[PDB]
Amino acid sequence: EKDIIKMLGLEKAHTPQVHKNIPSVNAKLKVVKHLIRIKPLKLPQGLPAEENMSNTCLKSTGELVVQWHLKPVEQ
Amino acid sequence: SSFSRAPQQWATFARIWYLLDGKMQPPGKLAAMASIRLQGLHKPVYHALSDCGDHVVIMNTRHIAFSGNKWEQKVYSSHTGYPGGFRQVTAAQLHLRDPVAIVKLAIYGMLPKNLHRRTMMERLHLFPDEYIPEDILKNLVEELPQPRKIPKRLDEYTQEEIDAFPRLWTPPEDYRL
Amino acid sequence: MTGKELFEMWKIINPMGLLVEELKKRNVSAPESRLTRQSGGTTALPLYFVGLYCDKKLIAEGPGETVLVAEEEAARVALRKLYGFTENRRPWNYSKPK
Amino acid sequence: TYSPLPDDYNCNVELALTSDGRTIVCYHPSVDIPYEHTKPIPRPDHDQVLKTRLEEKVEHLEEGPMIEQLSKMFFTTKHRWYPHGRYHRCRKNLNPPKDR
Amino acid sequence: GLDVIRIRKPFHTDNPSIQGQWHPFTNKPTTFRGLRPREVQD
Amino acid sequence: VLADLAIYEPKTFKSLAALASRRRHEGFAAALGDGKEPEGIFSRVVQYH
Amino acid sequence: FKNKTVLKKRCKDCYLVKRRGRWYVYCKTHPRHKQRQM
Amino acid sequence: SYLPGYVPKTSLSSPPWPEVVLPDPVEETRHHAEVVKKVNEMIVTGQYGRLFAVVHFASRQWKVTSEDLILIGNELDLACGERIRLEKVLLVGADNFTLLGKPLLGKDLVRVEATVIEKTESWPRIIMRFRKRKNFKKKRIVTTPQTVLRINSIEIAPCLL
RNA sequence: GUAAAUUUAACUGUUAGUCCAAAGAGGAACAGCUCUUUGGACACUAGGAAAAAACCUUGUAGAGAGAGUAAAAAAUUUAACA
Ligand SMILES: [Zn+2]
Repeated sequence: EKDIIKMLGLEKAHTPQVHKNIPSVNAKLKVVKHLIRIKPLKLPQGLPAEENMSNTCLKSTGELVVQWHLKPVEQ
Repeated sequence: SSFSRAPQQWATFARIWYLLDGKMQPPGKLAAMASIRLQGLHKPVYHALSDCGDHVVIMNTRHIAFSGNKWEQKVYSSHTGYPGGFRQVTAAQLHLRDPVAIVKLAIYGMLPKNLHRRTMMERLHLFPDEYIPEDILKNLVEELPQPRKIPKRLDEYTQEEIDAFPRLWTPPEDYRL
Repeated sequence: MTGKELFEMWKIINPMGLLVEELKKRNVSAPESRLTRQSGGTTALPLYFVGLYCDKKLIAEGPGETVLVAEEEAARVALRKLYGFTENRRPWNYSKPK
Repeated sequence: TYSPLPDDYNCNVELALTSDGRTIVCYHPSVDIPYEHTKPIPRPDHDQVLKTRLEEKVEHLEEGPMIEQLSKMFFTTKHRWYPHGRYHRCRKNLNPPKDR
Repeated sequence: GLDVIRIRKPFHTDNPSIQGQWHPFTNKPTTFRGLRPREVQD
Repeated sequence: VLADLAIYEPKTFKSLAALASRRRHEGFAAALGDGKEPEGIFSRVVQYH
Repeated sequence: FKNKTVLKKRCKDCYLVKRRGRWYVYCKTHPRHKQRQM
Repeated sequence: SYLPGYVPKTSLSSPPWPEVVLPDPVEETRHHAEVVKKVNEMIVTGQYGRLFAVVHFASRQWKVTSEDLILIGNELDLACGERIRLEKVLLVGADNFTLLGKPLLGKDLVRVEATVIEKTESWPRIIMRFRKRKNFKKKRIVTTPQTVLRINSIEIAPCLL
């Protein structure tokens, strides 16, 4: 179980990591499924582009926004 | 408060005399509220290194109420140090011999186990009855509310409340009762 | 004179007597001293809060170990408020003049 | 007539919100003690020929009774009233730093 | 130029209180005629 | 900050206590309802994007 | 009085009674049927 | 005259806490505007004295007022004497009025400015580790950089409405 | 998915181990008992089980008078009777 954690890049705790939903990767997850929290990655704005790399932010809900404005909603 | 430096310091670190009525009250709940006042835990300026404790006056310590069978089951044990000097008395036996021992022991067991515990016991005053010396009575400030609300006896209910409460059953007329 | 009180730099004698004169200039009736808070009066560590009342209106409240000391300090509190040298006053403006 | 806390002892707290809801306004004017809740200060406290000259009343008391009298008037224990040795009296900082 | 020694507090203010430093009577309501608990007047 | 406010700013701390008490009462009212009633005035949350 | 963990009546005259915190078996006809809960 | 959900008054019939009725939101909404306008009217006329502001700086919340000192345990890369503005203010309070940010106040409502007056290293701190019977003993001395800021002024603007 | 592995060169040092979980032996379906196997911890830090090498939480190292969390507080009152 320790080796699989290193292979998945989960050394530091409470550090989100993005992996592909494929059977080979899922095979490793099913071994350490009791040591990790699995959430889907949602894209309300879609895949980040080249111009949106510097404005990404992964919220706690699992959604990755491409426009992190740090500004209260006017609505 | 635009006070001078010395009067401002004196007022903040002043001692306030509080009053407690122990009639029909559990000793522990009396001790819990007396513990914080004696240690000064009720003040935002509280600190262990600062002697910020206050004076607690508890009256009617003879008429305390023990929940359950604590009058018969609870045992206060002490040892005189000599062989065969192990004495064990119940709460009822101790209460008759000393009306203020039960409250004093409950409060003493709640203070921190340090050298300051004996200092805080000097600022605690116990009186078995409602009689209080004038000097202690003339410097009281606030009467802390009783923790436990005394239930009313059946004879203390007025006719308005008795008639307000509905009867749930109709007894037969031929029942001797 | 930042962390210094008004009377800490201006040493005076009998602040109560000077308070009466400043109220006469403003057509204010003589203040009445009454006890608002009291604790440990019979003990060696008392606390008195003497409150100055003009026309049954509180103008200052001061603490003290004894009644005379508390009354004397309460007079200083009233003088600070009248002169505007309270601790609540806005700090000195050191910004560049406009 | 709703009030989260009784406006009787400390101040009259009036909660409010801004139009955008990005700032909470708290208007808390100080309350004054009513004139009817105070007590007046106790201002009040023969054929004599010889003037009453001040007479010293410092009665000699042993170390025991002196500490017992002090422990009762200040409601403390006898332990703090005993002196300490030179070693502890020399470790004490006679010029401590002062703040405010 | 001050000595490089331990500093007791990371802050220093000459007027720490603006609404009045806390005193035990700050949060205690006043009673009619300021009577003490279980005290009878006249 | 709250410890400093409770000592040097008693009036400000009472305002925070009133706000916390008001918010505490709003949650109890919302817990009694089934969501039909609108949320409390102080229960609104400013969203950041 | 014989201490028994389980109290059993030994005749029709034995009757159970709750006294002083423990059940007792009394039998006036047969005084040897008296038992005390252990 | 008893409803199907009626319970006679007993000890546990009703909750021990007294019932609390919240104000009508429609009626209370305009009541808030009256309080805000009064407090906003206290700012244009300058009916306030010293102001204490709670600012978030160096991952720390400081209860600062005017003309006071604060020690910061890191270097700001700023020459001494430079005047800067502390952007994050969470609370501004006065003798009679208090404003709360959610969680921060707008830059158009409060302005706090400080000055770099002294940049110095900390006093030597002893970092020593020891384990018995293992010949494990090593001593390290560190001097973390420090910075002292003095709050010059705390001013607000009438932008509540 | 990851970044190690093998070979080459040069030698030192450790191997009188413990306890916990699990499978199975010897003893008495005893032992802080003995003897193998798998795994963990311990001889590496800290928090929690009262004090605590072996249980649980948790590791990569500094300063802070900031913050969010992990494990983490024993329950129970029992006999009538045709
Ligand atoms: Zn029988």
